[PDB]
Amino acid sequence: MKVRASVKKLCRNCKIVKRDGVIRVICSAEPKHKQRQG
Amino acid sequence: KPSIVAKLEALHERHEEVQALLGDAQTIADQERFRALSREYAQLSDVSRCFTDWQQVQEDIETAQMMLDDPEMREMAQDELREAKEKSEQLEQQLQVDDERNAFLEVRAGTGGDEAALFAGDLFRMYSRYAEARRWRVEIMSASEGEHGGYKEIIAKISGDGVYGRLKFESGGHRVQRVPATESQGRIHTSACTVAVMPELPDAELPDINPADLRIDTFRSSGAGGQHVNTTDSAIRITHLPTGIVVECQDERSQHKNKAKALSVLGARIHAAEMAKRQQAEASTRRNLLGSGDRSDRNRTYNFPQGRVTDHRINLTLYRLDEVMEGKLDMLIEPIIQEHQADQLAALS
Amino acid sequence: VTSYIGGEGHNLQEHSVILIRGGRVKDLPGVRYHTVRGALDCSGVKDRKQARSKYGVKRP
Amino acid sequence: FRRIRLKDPLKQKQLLKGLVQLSEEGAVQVFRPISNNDLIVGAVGVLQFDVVVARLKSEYNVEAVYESVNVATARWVECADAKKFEEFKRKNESQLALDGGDNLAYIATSMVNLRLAQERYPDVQFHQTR
Amino acid sequence: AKKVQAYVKLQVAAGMANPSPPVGPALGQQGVNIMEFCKAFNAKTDSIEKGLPIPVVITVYADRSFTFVTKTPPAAVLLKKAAGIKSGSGKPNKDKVGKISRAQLQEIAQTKAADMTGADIEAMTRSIEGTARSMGLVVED
RNA sequence: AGCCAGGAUGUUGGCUUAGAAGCAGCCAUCAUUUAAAGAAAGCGUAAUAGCUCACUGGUCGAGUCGGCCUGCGCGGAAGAU
Ligand SMILES: [Mg+2]
Ligand SMILES: [Mg+2]
Ligand SMILES: [Mg+2]
Ligand SMILES: [Mg+2]
Ligand SMILES: [Mg+2]
Ligand SMILES: [Zn+2]
Repeated sequence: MKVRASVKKLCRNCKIVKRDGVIRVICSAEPKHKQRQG
Repeated sequence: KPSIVAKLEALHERHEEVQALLGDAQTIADQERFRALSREYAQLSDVSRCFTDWQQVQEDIETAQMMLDDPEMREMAQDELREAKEKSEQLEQQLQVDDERNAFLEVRAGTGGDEAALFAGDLFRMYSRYAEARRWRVEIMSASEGEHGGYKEIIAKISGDGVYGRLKFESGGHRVQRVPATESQGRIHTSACTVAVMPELPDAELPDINPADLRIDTFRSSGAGGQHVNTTDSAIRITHLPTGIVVECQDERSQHKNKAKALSVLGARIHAAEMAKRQQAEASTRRNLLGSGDRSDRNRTYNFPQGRVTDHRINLTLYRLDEVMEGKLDMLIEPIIQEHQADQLAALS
Repeated sequence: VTSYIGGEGHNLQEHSVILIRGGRVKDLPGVRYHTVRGALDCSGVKDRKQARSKYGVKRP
Repeated sequence: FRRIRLKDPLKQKQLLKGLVQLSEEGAVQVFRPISNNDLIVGAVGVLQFDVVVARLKSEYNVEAVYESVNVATARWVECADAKKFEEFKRKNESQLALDGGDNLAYIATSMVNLRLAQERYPDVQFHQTR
Repeated sequence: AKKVQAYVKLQVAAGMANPSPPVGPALGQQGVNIMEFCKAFNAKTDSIEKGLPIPVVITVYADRSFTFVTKTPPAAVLLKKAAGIKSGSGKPNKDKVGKISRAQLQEIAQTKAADMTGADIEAMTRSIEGTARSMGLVVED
């Protein structure tokens, strides 16, 4: 989980989702690719 | 080839052993050992193949001679000439195979005094002629003339392609036995000279003042300054994390001037420490390479009464001193390099 | 003290116990004793067929 | 094998006697390679060596440290009938030895090295004495 | 056919059994016997040539028993004896190492046409020629 | 968009090194059977092996996928009675 001001898709399995007004990235392949915008 | 044949026999035996060692699946499980053996196999295989060819040709030469009737001159002659050609190819191919940089050559007098200077001059002339008849370049940086004859110490730089790889075996002591010029009577005298050959290496220095590895402390100076020295942080201190040096400055009333001065002093101290380290390392290396001219520690001997030049490292004597003193010492350095290479292959365990 | 190792070739090195006796080597300044060959950790001169008992070599 | 070295080199008597008085009863064997000068120490397995070291430290008061050494198996070679044995004792002079009982020994370095070095030099190499 | 079990194709010149690194440790870890190829493998070797690499299959079962089948020598080494060249490419466009005549290659394609594919013989000429321009050779008309 | 199937042929290539075989790095990057398949986009082996993707047949059954000109909102956004 990386907290940064710019979250991007890093592989082909990454998905952009918005939960409670926070844009975050989740992918099923690599757990290193999950981020939160903050 | 009296002694090098033993080295090549041992090399062939080790090649066979390492060949066998690669087919048991018990030493192949680990990877570092497998890679080491694989790297060791190549040169061993090539040199062993050539040596076995030479050995079989030699054994054929030994036989087919102890008989009569037929005129066996032609086949024996062709076989021995082809054997000599193959031997020359073998020696050259395992002698060549990096390190070909320029070099510093310095020779100084040892025992003898005024005649060791003359021998040093003669030896320098030999090396200079050798360099000149190689399309190299020799230039003199330091010279100390020796009163009567040559130089008490000469330091010159030789520049070319392949310099250090051929002049690295001349570092040591050279003994001369002859009748000196500064001799009233007709006595024979023994003297020596010391030779040092050192490779050329760069002087890469960098501004190791990267602020990412510095600790900076700012505090109050101590002294008489009134009510302004109390409520101000004018004194500075810099600590260098890698080396560990600390420099503190509170000279002037301005913090920026103190910071600049202390930073400059820290840089100067780092530079001085590094230069001292390099200087002591070079001095120790030169001391170990040079020896101590005492006509008892030596690498080669020159006898002018007999006209014989001999090399004690490989036990090789030759009676062509007049050619050697004329910069034709390629007939002296090649036998050494050969013996210096069979060890390198043999030192793989 | 300093001791002299006689004979051609020795197997001595640092951290080896030896037996020494009297006897001065003249042209060596400071040497005043001699190492007894054939003693605890020094072996006799290899291929020595004369004056064997002085260098601790067994009779072949 | 695990050659020996003790801390104080002058209190070396008790390790030189506590190892001839304890190889007299079949607990240890003391090779001594020809070229260098070591005190390599045989054993048939781990437990016998453990017994040797504990006994040698307790009974005789020898404080030592035992480095490892790369050797697979020893073999007692004894074939003096011919002359080629004399040259074998020279070509392979690097890795021979001398027991307590002065029998030679071809201290090998692997099964492959030994299996080669008795394919040539066709003399006898057995592994038992006495 | 049966999928890959324990076999991959790799073999140096058949001419010598030569239990060298390319052949020994390649199958040494699989077990079996290395010296035994001096007779089993070399039975078919002595007919063809001395010094040509013929790929083989090393199908080996769990019983430490093997069986092998060979093929034609690869086309890359084929254009080494029929081309007079032993070195290779590295700047196949900037420079060239030699010449090959257009009439020479197809007369040897039928040697590899047993396992090479194509509609007909003339089709396979481009395949052997297309690989040739990567080797640095030049077609001679 | 999901879901079935393929994803092949002499590159164990000289080039380079102990091995680099689609996948260390250097040049080239054609041809064959084809409905399609890179002389390779990714993972993985010491090198092999092994697993996906580009592209292509089948099911499905109607819309679907990206830029431009613009209004208002979101994150980036931590201090001391
Ligand atoms: Mg919540
Ligand atoms: Mg004042
Ligand atoms: Mg102030
Ligand atoms: Mg805003
Ligand atoms: Mg407040
Ligand atoms: Zn991802």
